[PDB]
Amino acid sequence: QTQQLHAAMADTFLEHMCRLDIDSPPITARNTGIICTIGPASRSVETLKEMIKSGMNVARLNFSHGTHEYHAETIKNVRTATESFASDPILYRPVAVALDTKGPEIRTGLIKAEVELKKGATLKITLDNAYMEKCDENILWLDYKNICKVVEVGSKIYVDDGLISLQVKQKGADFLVTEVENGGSLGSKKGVNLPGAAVDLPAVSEKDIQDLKFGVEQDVDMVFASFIRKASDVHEVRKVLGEKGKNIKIISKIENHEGVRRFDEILEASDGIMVARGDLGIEIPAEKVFLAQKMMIGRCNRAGKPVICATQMLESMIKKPRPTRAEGSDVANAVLDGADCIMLSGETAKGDYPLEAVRMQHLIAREAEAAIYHLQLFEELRRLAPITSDPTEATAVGAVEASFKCCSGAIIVLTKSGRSAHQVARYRPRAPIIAVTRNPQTARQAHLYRGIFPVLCKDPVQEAWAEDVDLRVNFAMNVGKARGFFKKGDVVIVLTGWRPGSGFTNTMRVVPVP
Amino acid sequence: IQTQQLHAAMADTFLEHMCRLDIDSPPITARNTGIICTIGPASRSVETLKEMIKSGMNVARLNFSHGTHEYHAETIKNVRTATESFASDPILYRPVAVALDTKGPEIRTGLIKGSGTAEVELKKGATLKITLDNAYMEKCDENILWLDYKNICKVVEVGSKIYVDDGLISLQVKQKGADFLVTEVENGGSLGSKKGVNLPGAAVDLPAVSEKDIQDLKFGVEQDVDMVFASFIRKASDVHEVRKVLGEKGKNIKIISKIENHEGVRRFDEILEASDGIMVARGDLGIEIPAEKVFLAQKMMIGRCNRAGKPVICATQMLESMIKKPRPTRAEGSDVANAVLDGADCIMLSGETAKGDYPLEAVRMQHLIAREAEAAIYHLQLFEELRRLAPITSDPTEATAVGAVEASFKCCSGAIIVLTKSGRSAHQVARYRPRAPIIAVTRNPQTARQAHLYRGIFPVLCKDPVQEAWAEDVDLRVNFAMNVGKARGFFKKGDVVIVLTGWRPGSGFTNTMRVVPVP
Amino acid sequence: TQQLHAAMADTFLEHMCRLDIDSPPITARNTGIICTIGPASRSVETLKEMIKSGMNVARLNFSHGTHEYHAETIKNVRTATESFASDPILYRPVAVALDTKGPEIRTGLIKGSGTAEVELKKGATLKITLDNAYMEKCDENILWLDYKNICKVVEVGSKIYVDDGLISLQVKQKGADFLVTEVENGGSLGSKKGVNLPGAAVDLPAVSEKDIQDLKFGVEQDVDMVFASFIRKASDVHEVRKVLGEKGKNIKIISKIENHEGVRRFDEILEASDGIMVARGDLGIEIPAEKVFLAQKMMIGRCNRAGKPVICATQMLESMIKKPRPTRAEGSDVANAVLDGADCIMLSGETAKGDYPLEAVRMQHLIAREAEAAIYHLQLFEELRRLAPITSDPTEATAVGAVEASFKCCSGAIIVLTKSGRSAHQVARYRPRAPIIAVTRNPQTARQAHLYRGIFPVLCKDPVQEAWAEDVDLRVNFAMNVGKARGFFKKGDVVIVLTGWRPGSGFTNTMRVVPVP
Ligand SMILES: Cn1c2cc([S@@](C)=O)sc2c2cnn(Cc3cccc(N)c3)c(=O)c21
Ligand SMILES: Cn1c2cc([S@@](C)=O)sc2c2cnn(Cc3cccc(N)c3)c(=O)c21
Ligand SMILES: O=P(O)(O)OC[C@H]1O[C@](O)(COP(=O)(O)O)[C@@H](O)[C@@H]1O
Ligand SMILES: O=P(O)(O)OC[C@H]1O[C@](O)(COP(=O)(O)O)[C@@H](O)[C@@H]1O
Ligand SMILES: O=P(O)(O)OC[C@H]1O[C@](O)(COP(=O)(O)O)[C@@H](O)[C@@H]1O
Repeated sequence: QTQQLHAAMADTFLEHMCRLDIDSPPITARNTGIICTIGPASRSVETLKEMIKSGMNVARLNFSHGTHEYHAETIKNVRTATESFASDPILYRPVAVALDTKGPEIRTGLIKAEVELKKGATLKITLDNAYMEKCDENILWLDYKNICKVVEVGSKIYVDDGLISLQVKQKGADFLVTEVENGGSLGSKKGVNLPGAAVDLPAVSEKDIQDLKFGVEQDVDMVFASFIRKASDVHEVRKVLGEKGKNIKIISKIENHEGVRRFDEILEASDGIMVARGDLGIEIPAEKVFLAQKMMIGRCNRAGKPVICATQMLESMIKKPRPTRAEGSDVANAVLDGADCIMLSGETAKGDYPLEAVRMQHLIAREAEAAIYHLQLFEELRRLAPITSDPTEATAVGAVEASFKCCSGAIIVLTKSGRSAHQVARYRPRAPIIAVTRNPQTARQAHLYRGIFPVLCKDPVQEAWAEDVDLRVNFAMNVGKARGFFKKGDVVIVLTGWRPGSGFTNTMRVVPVP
Repeated sequence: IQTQQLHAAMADTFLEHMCRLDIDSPPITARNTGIICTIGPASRSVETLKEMIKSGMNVARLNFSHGTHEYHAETIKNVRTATESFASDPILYRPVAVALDTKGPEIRTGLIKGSGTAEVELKKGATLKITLDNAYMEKCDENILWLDYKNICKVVEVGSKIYVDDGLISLQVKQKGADFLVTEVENGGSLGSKKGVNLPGAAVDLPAVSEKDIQDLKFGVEQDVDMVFASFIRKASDVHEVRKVLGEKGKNIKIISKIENHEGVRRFDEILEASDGIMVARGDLGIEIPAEKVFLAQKMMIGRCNRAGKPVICATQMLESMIKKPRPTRAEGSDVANAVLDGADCIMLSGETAKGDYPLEAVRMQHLIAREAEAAIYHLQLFEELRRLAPITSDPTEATAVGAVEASFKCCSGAIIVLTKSGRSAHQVARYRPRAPIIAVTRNPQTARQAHLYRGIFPVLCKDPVQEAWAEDVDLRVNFAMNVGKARGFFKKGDVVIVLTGWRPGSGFTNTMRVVPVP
Repeated sequence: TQQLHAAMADTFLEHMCRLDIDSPPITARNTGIICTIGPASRSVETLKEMIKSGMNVARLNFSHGTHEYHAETIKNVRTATESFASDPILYRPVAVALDTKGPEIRTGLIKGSGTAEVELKKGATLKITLDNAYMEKCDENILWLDYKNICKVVEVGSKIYVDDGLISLQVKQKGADFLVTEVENGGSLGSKKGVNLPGAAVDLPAVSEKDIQDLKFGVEQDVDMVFASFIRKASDVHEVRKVLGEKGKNIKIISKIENHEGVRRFDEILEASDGIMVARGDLGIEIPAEKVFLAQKMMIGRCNRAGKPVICATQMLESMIKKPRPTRAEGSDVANAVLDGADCIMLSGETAKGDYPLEAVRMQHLIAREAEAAIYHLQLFEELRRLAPITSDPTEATAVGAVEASFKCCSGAIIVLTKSGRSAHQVARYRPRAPIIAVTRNPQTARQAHLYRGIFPVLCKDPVQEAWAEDVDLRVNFAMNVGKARGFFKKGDVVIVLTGWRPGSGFTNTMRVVPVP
C-alpha cells in the first residue's frame, strides 16, 4: 500500500498500469537529479539557499550570454549558499556547477531595427560582408561562410529560433535565392537553423574555448557541450579541457538531425547526454521529438550513461504558480522513460515562481519513480547485460538483485571516483543508492546518475583501514536514519572493496541498520 | 522495415524497442486516435468548421458551462452544414459526432465590474472578501468576489484553501461568516469573470444532475447529439441518474463519465461498469488531487478502460500554449504522444480550438503527433497482454475479432474492414488494438458518428440502397470500404485486407473473417 | 479437464506445479503413431486391431524381405484399412511408408545358423575377415562382415561396435584383408548383426543398387512416404529424390538422421527434405549415448521452427517386446517426445516382432494423449508466432487467425477443407490445442496428413454437389459427424471452420466460428 508496491507485483505491464494508485504514498527519497538554470530570478544567495532546500542538485549556467565576471559571481553565490549547510555534514547536500556552452551559431547581420517578411516573397541570402550592416526585405547576410556547400536546392532554412521558414531555389557561388514559407518580423543578429544539413562549423568556437578554460579555472563539475554532431566534436571539447580539466564530465547536447543520426558514436565518446529538445524541435519536426527523446534515453540506459531531459518541461510556470497538465505529464513520463536528470531553464532563470518550479519537479519525480515497472526493467537490463569478468559489475548486479529480494531501504556504496555507485545505478534499483565519498567533486558529479544520493564524509581518516571503512558505512546509516530513508533494524545492502583505492569494489553485505 | 517503426516493432524487449525508435521512419497515412475539438467563437463558423474536418476533427464538443441553447443550436447547425458539405461523394464523406459536455456540479464566480470580459490583476498578500449576496453577482472586483455555491459556508472551514481559475489563484480562509468568507490572496494573477472555483478537501453536496443539467440533457436529446460527457461523476448512481434522465428517447446516446475528483478515482471500477466510456478530465482533477498524482490516475484509468474495452479520452491542456502560439511546447508534444502510447482512444482540444488564435494548427498538430505515436506503440507486448488478460469465452464474435487482429499482424494488413449495424463488431476488434486501421461500414449514421470514440475505427456511411439479395448487399458494402481505403491512401490494388462479416442479417452474428486482396 | 488449470499459468515453473493426474485429457490424440509391420502384426486380422488401437502409418523395413513379401504386406494393410470403409464416419486413413536399408554393414552367420550365438570374453582376441569363405562360419575366433572396404577406413586403435552397440571391439593389428581386435565389451554374439564405425569415414553409396530398386518399387506400389536411411548430407537426399523421379514426386522423403555428419549437416539436410526421423538406434552408437537427447531436441526444435514433420523413433517402448507393460523410463520417453514437439512417434520391434503389439500401440496412444494436454501452449504459440515472418500469403494469415480463435473459445476442433493438405499443414505448424479435422477427397493427402501433429484426416467420398456452398456444407457436416461420433465435441460446442472463397487448391482465406449442430 506504499510506493506503488501493489502495481510493482503485477505479472503484466497492462495490469501494472491498472494498479497505479494515487493513495499509495511514495518513500521520502527522490532519485532523479534536478538541474536548475540560474538567472536573475534565482541568483541571490538567499534564493539559492531555498532552491537547495527545495531540491536543486545542479546549478546550470548558460554561457550564451553574460560576462565571465557575471558568471564568476554566480558561481560564488552558489558556493556560499551550498556551504551555509556545511556545518551539519549529516544533512549537507552537495550541489554541482554545470557550464553550458554557447557553442557554434549561424547569425544574421544588422537590419537597415526590424523588417516585415511576407508569405510567398523572394529573399536573397549573401555572404558578401559588404551587406553585413545592410540586411533588408529583399536581402539578408549570414555569418556562416560555408552555407552553400551544406544546403541544396529545395532545402529549408529557419531564421530566429524557427519563427521564419525559407526554401532554397537558386544555389550560386556566394549566394542563395529563396522563397519565404513562414513570414513574420525579421530583426538583426538572429539565430539560423538548417534542418537536415551537415553543418561544418567548428566543434568549439573562439568564445567556447575561452569559456571552457574559465570552467577549469572555476573548478566546474561538468560541461554541457552545445550542438554536438559527431564523436570528433566531443574529442575537441575533451582536448580543450585538457589535463587540468580531465575530471570534468562532458555531457553532449544533441540538437539536430546529424547528432541523432550519429548518436552512437557521440554516446561512446561522451560522459553523458542531454536531449536538447528546444533546438532539436526547431531542426526536426516537433511531432518527432518524443521519438528522438525515447530513443536517446533507451540507448543511454543500455550503455549505463547519464541522460538529461531538457527544455520547456514546466514552461507555463514562468508566469504561473502551478504547471499545465501537459507539463506534469511530460515530467512524469521523462522519469518513466528512464531519464537520469530533468532540467529547468526559464522556469528557474527568469520566471516568477522558481522555488515552486523546483518543488514540483521534486514532487512529480518522486511519484514517477515509484511507478516504474522495475520487474520488467530489471529483467531487461540483465538480459541485455554482457557477461564479463569485471568483479565490480558482478557485485553491482548482485547488490541490485539482493535489494529487490529484501526491499532494502538503501544500497550504500563506498566510492572515490563515483564509478562503483554508477555501476549500481545502471541497474535501476528501487532503493536509493547512498554513495559515501570523501572526494567533494565525486559527491557533486554523482547527481547526474539516477538513484544516487551522494554524501560527503568529512570525518578524519582512521589509521586502521577496516575502521575507516566502518566509519564511513556508519556515517551512511546516520544519513539514512536522519533523512528518514530507513530506521534501526531495517535491512540495507552495503558495498565495499578488498583494498583501498579505486577499482576494487567486490564485497556485498546485507546488514541491519544499527 | 524502415517505415512505421517496424524495426522497433520487432524488438524482443521494451528497452530495445525504445532504442530502435527512429525519427527517419515515416508513419502510414491512417490516424487511429480520435480527435475531439471544443467549438466556440474561434471555430464555430461553417468556413472554419470545414477546415477542422479536413484537418482531422472527428467529434465536435459543446461546453454547456457557457452559452445559451440558441447559441449551441446554431453551433450544432453549423457543424452539420460543414459536415454535410462533403456528403455528395459518400466515398470521401467523413462522419462528425456531436458531444454535449454537461456543466454539472460547478462553482462559478460572477462578472467582474458587470462585464464578462473585464479583469482585475491581484497581488500576493491582499485581502479578498467572498460573498453569496446576489446583489454583488455582477460587481466582483479587487475586494469582493461573488460565488454561486449557496451552501459554501456549510461546507468550508477556516484555514481552508479555495482555488479560482483552473487553480491558478489561491485564497486562504482567515474567517467565516453568515454568507461571506474573508481571505488572503496566497497566489496572485489576473482574476476574470465566471471562473471555476475548487474546494479540494471539502464535501461539495451539489446534486449529480442539477435542473440546468436536466434542461441541457433534454436539449441534447432534441438536437440528436451522439454522446454526453457527464461532469464530475463520483459514483455509479451518478451515471445511472444520467442514463435514467436521458430515458427512452436518449437510450442510444453514449454516456462518457468525466472523472474529475478524488471520489471518482476511488470508485472508478463501478463508474466504468456503468458508463459507455470515460474522460480523464485532468483540469479539475489536478486541482482536486495534487497535480503530481494526475499521471498516475491517468495511466490507471487508461489501463482499466483498455482492459474493459471501453473508450477513454484524455482531456485538457494538451496543447495549451497553442491558444496564443502557432507551435506547441516540447512538453505538449510529449503529452499528446504519451497519451496515445498510454492507450487513450481519443485526445481532446478545448481552448486551443474554442477560443484560441490557431485552432486549425492545433488540430493538425494533434493529427501529426497521434500518427507518429501510434507507429511507436509496442504492439508485440500489448497484444500479448490483451489476449492473456481477456477471458476464454464462447462468444463467436469475440473469437472472430481476435482472429482478425492476429491475421492483421501476420500480413501487416492495410485495413480490417468490418460490417456493423450497432458498431459493436468494430468495437470488439478495436479492443485488441490492431496496427491496421479498422474501416467500419454501416448504414446507421449514429453508429458512424459514435464509432469515432474507438481507437483505430474509421467509420464510413454507406448510402447505396439495400440490394434484394443479401449476399450482394454485403458485397456491395465490402466494396465501398475498398473504395474508401484506396481514395484515402490506406491501401492500393493488390494489398491484403481483412474482412469481417456475419452469417445472417441483423446484429450479433459476426462470425466470418476473410483475408482478401484489394481489387 | 485437459490440464487447463496448468495451461493458464503465467510461468513454465507454475505450469509444471499445476500438472494434475486427476485432469482427464480430451478423446483426441494429435501425435501420429507409426508402427513397423512384421510377423507379429502382418495379418489382416491383427492389422484391423492395430488400426482400432491407433496405428496411423505402417512402416515397412527394407533391411529384410523380398519385393514379393513387402507387396503382400502392403496388400494386407490396404485390405485392413478398407474394411472400415463401409462406414465413412469411422473410416481411418492409414499411410504406408517404405524404410530403406541404406549403407548398412552386417556380420555373417554364426556356425551356419541364423539363431546360433557365441560368448565373447573381454580381452580375448577376435579376427575380422572379409574372406567370403567365412560368410557363414562366424564363431568366437573369426567374424566376417560385408563391408569390403573396412580395412582402408579404420586404423589401429579404432573402435568397432557390434549388435546395437552392445559388443565393442578395439583394433590391435590392421591387415590387408583383415583386422585383429581385442574384445572390450564381450557378451553374446549372434548372426547378421549391425556394425558401426564411429570416427570412420564410410565409403558406401548414399543410394545403393538395391536401394534404387526398392525406391522404384515404392513408386509402383504407391507408397506415401519414404524413410531414407543414413542421410549424411543434402546431396544424399537429392539422390533419393532423383530415383523417385517425376512419377514419385508427390512421395514424402523423410531423412533419417543416424550419425555425426547428419547432425552436423542438419540444416542443409532439412532444407532438402520433406521431414526428419530422429533415428536414435544408430545415432546412439555413432555418437555417445549421453548426447542423443541433445540431438533429438535440437532436431525437433529446428523442424518445429521450419514447420516440417519430425518423427522420434527407436526403443520407445522396448521392454514391451517381451512384457505387456512398459518401464517407467519408457512412459517418460514417449511423453517427453510429445512435449519436445515430435509430430510422430514410432514403434519398431514392439510391433514387428514382439509378443504384445496391440498393447504397445495402445500405450503410445494413452501416453501421447496425456502429454499433448500437458504442453505449455501459451508460450509455444507465442514463440511460433514471433519466430514467424510477416507474409503476404493470405492462407498463412487465415491459418494463424484460426489458431488464435481456437484458443480464445477453446474450440472443439479446427475443421479444414483441403485438396493438397497444404492448408491443414499451415494450421498444424502453429500447434493449436484443438484437433485439426482435415476433410479431403484426395486419398493420398489424407494418408500423408498423419505426418503433422494435430491433424486428424477424414476422407470424404460423397459425390461433388453441383452447388458449391452446399458441397462445402456437406463436408463441414461430415467433419461435425465424425467429431461427434469420436467424442471430440458435442452439440452446442464451438468449432472453427477454414475454407476458401471458391473450389480448387490454394484459395483458403475464410475462417468461420460455428456451433456444432
Ligand atoms: C511503458 N511500457 C510499456 C508499454 C507497453 S505496450 C503493452 O503498450 S509494454 C511496456 C513496458 C514494459 N516495461 N517497462 C519498464 C521498462 C522496461 C524497459 C525500459 C524502460 N525504460 C522501462 C515499461 O516501462 C513499459
Ligand atoms: C521445457 N520448457 C518449455 C516448453 C515450452 S512450450 C514452447 O512447449 S516453453 C518451456 C520452457 C521454459 N523454460 N524452461 C526452463 C525452466 C523454467 C522453469 C522451470 C523449469 N523446470 C525449467 C523450460 O525448461 C521449458
Ligand atoms: O568507486 P571507486 O572509485 O572504484 O572506489 C571504490 C573504492 O572504495 C573503497 O571501498 C574504499 O577505498 P578508500 O579507503 O581508498 O576510500 C575501496 O575498497 C574501493 O575500491
Ligand atoms: O456489429 P453488429 O451491430 O452486431 O452488426 C454486425 C452484423 O452486420 C452483418 O455483418 C450484416 O448485417 P445487415 O445486413 O443486417 O446489415 C451481420 O451479418 C452481422 O451480424
Ligand atoms: O489446402 P489446399 O490444397 O490449398 O485446398 C484448399 C481448398 O479447399 C477448398 O476449401 C474447397 O475446395 P474444393 O471444393 O475444390 O474441395 C477451397 O476453397 C480451398 O482453396
